[PDB]
Amino acid sequence: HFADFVDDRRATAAGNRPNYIGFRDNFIGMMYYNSGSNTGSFSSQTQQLN
Amino acid sequence: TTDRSQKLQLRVVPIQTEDNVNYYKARFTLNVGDNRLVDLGSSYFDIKGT
Amino acid sequence: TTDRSQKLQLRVVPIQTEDNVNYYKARFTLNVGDNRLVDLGSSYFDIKGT
Amino acid sequence: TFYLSHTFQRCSIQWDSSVPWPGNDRMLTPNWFEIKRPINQDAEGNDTMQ
Repeated sequence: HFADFVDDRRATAAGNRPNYIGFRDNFIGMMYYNSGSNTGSFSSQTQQLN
Repeated sequence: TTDRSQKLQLRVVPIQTEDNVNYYKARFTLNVGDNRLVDLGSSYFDIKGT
Repeated sequence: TTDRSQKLQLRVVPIQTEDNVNYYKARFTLNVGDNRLVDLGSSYFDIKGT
Repeated sequence: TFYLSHTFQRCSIQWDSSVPWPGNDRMLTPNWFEIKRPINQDAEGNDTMQ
């Protein structure tokens, strides 16, 4: 980006900060665990039994 | 009234829609399990759009 | 081990998918027929996406 | 002659500091009573009465 900006010839350049973006360890936060408002459901058919 | 953990009000999303110029099919699987009773007076389509 | 026709892994596809801004539902029908057994430790979702 | 009923969001009731009410996965948001929601945070359509 920049590291110092005085006149149009007299500037300097530093590389941007390294930013790694990937998924979490063990895929934490992919799946709504312990969110009561939207829970998953394992049930048989005749499914009145979450 | 039962004591066991049972959902009180159920949302169900369409299985297989169809969209064209004139109409908009939606197809639901209202899956009333055992030990459950529904009156269809409580049924309504909750339409969201623009 | 039996000598009859019987699958090792069972690719099962969702019944009913909801997609919106916040989340993404799928709903599956695991059909564990008679004379077969499954341990849910072997279960894992197989996500494809961009 | 009340006029400040329209300014509540949440009502979280907990019995013995461990047991919610009504519990049992009754509501669509079972842990509390979500009274009003801004419509931009509604992408799932849990709003009555327009």
